[PDB]
Amino acid sequence: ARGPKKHLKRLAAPHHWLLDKLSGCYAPRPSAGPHKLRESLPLIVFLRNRLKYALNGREVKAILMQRHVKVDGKVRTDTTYPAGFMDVITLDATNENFRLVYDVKGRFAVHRITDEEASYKLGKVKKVQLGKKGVPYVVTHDGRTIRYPDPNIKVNDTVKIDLASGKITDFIKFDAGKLVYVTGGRNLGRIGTIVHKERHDGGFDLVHIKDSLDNTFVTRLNNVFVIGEQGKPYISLPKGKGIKLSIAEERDRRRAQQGL
Amino acid sequence: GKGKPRGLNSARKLRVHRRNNRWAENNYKKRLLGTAFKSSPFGGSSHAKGIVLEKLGIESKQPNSAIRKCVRVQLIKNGKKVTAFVPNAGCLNFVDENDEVLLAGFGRKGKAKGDIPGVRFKVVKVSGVSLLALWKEKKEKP
Amino acid sequence: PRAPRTYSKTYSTPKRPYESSRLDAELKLAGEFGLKNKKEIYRISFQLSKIRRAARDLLTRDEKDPKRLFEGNALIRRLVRVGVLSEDKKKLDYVLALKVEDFLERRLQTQVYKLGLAASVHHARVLITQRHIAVGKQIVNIPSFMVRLDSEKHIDFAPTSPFGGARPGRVARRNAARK
Amino acid sequence: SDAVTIRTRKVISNPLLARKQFVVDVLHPNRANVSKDELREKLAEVYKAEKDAVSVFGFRTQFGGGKSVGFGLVYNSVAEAKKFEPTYRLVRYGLAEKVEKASRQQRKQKKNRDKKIFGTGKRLAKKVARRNAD
RNA sequence: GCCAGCAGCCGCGGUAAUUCCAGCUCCAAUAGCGUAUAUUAAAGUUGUUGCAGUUAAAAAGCUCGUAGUUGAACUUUGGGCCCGGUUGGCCGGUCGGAUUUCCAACGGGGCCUUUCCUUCUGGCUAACCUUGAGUCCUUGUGGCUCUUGGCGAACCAGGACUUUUACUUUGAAAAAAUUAGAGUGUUCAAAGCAGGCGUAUUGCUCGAAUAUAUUAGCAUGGAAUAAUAGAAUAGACGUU
RNA sequence: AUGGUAGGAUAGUGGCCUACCAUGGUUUCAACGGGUAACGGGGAAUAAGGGUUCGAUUCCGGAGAGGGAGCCUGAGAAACGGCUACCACAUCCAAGGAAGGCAGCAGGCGCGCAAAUUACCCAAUCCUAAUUCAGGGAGGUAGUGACAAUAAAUAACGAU
Repeated sequence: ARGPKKHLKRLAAPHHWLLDKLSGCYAPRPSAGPHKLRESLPLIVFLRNRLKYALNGREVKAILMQRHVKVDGKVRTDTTYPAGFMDVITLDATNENFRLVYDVKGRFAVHRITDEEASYKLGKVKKVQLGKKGVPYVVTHDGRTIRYPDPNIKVNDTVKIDLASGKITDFIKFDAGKLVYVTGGRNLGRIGTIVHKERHDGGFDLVHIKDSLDNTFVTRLNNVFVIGEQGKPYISLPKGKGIKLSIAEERDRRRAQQGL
Repeated sequence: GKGKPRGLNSARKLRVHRRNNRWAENNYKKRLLGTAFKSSPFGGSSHAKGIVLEKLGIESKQPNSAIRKCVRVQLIKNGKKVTAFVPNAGCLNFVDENDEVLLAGFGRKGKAKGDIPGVRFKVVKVSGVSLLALWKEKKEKP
Repeated sequence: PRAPRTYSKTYSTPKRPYESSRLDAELKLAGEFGLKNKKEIYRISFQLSKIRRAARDLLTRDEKDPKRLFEGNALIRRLVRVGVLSEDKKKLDYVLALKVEDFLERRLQTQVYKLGLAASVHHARVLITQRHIAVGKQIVNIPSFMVRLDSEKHIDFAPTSPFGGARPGRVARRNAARK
Repeated sequence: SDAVTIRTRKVISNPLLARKQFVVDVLHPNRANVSKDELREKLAEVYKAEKDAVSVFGFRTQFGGGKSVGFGLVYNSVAEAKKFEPTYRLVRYGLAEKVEKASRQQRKQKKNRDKKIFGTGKRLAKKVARRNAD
């Protein structure tokens, strides 16, 4: 119905935001993100319905205003900043340092990191062009725009940047035996292999993986994100390493852990 | 090899040869022309408003004798002219001419009840206050 | 608009209404177990009729398949906690040989009766509606409660209550204020 | 009473607003549940912030009474409350007198009474007497 | 005394009326009863679950047919080793629950028996075929601290290529009010989102749930059922 | 009518409309037509399962403002407590000319089986301002009220 929608009926919000189902008629949404809308978030969630550090949302304007939380080493005082996979969110009160990254189950997660590690991030590479005055550049799922970069870099990998600067330190490749975080699809929220791409070619490329318990599998090329060589996985990873469990196992560890 | 096509590609000829059949079965007749809206009094309903004319007397059908109590109505709609039937006592008395009455079915559909002939409705209210009361004396009338 | 809140009736009536057959086994029930209306014999009846199929459903997976065991071993332990079926019977199988009448003994309504603290079944109930009985230090005012086995031993009389404490109880602030 | 006892829960060291957040609990024998004003003191007593700089909304009061629970908020220094505080609250404690705008009905009708007037319209006052006296 | 009248239907009333009119008497609901209309259940008298079609109302006059609808079977079964969940026994190990040997049920991941896992370039390794050292103690396949040759799918991310469907799993995304439902003594209840304790002289608090929420669409594990596709004027891998 | 190509048109897209072009698009898996006493749904009655009916009506959409059109302002209207007409209504008049839209609350009429006080307030609830302060038949709250629903008095105990 005529221009584009500016609201968001709560229900229609994605089910890993995990949002209640009552009280708030409406959820949010994110404006024009460097992220994709659905596989992202706002701080108005991450700073009450997850962590606690708010009570209200009015309260969450009042923490931001204060210019007291930096995403990618930069302020923002949006209220629905469209953050995402890979991010930095630093707590100025608090050296407190969260890398966004999914649960295993299914989630987002609440993962702390190593005031050192806020430092860099794992730039995906999304395309490549000699562009404008005749200059090459890679444009990064972060929706971010990177120039004079090496030609060894090709289509479908990461590249560590420096947040302080938009440098392009180290890049990794896409080859039959590297670690992989799966971004989106049943398997988001898991690692980690490239057994074998399975080329084709309209389009649909497919991938094979495994994991630390030897389980396996096949998903879309699209939804893959290299991080390191089996080992050094360029992070950290949240618990349970990111692993998947025939609920036959899960139930157990909550029975192991009955302690209170 | 009974009378129907059976193998695999015999979708086409089935979704037709039930959809034909259904016809006749009376019910699926009402629901496609569906009659309910055009024919009959209430059309696509359950209840309605009417205002009385005479207080007609209709004797019996026969294994019976029984001179019952009926009223013509004027509905407040198609206008048909209907009769209808009263319960309890005399019940008649309490339906004083050109009064407002609230009509409903007779639980039989269409059809036509017990020992009455072309008759197909009951008088539930009057004025809108029961009959049920304006015979167990829980109210009275204006 | 808001998330339209969700609700299922518990009752599932009978297919034939009237019977001097099944009728004169409700009035043998009510009765013997307290109850009230027929809107109890039929609550249960539903919730047994509920469980009953999740067995049927399974049995027809193979045996050994992930789903069948998990529910069974989760299904079962939900009924070990409520006392319903024994320890020794739980294979699965077997929950099926559970008639209406087993559940009823594990209603608080009656578990009080047995823990006598009640003349007859009745003096077993006013006794629940009147805030009198208590599980932790906590009152419960509703006959249909369903006894969780591992509580049971914690069933009182509370501080509040007149039959174990805070005061005498109304009719006593009367025989002492007319000599 | 047989005394209150305020056993408290979920302590979070909020750092962004000086705060200090938690979930309060309460064993009361014969009180008939428990008054705020009074309550604060009990936390202040312990937590060193002289009442005032304190909150404690939505007590609710087990089903017999007996037990209460809510919500724990210790500010650092009353100064900070005066900032992140929701006014509706301080009018519970008498820390902020209460504004005595109209009912809303008026506050709306009064936008639709200067919207027609392009300006002050203080040349409608002397366009009064060039319309009366003629 | 077949006239008044009643009676939803069967029917009373034509000189002793258990029905009308009315007296007493009793029965049923009861601050609420009756009455008429419409709808529901009753209705397995619209029917998929669940009908009837020898004569009750119904098999076309009989055959061919484009749709519709159904459609024989056959394309990895078996066995081999593992290792672990959490129900159930046998000790309660103890001032009513914590777990080990003994041990049944039962799922489930590996891996191997000729065994695709779209698969290449990194980074990733996560695991042991490793074993540089060894030994707390039941006269030892009961117990895990450590770098070096060597595990790839625990996974990032670019590509080349990865038949397709329905079906099913989960999971999300889903407006409250309603409906089910936990709490909770509005004096009870219908309700409601409240209340609970103190030093009731000045402060403490527990909450305000879960669940249903289907028909379309996504993401997802299943690979039985049921379809469908590759190669019979020749294709398939390829070290040349 | 269905597409092509280009322009005008719009805040834009598009046979939206026009220049020229091509002959297409729907249809027994129910189109187009006729009916609807049809505003849609959330949901309400019924309640073993499967069901059948009703959802004008307390929230979410849309549609009108007596019919029909066209447009001034403004970001924001095809507005009806804004204007021009037109037509169907009907008011004032010194007959020259004016002025008008309850299906907002009220109330009366008419219709009819069928449904209430020309009452008191911004104190709550919330909205409009230039704005704490005005104003708000939005809202509330009394009156009438058997629509339903909740609780539950109308007699206890003697002794004879």
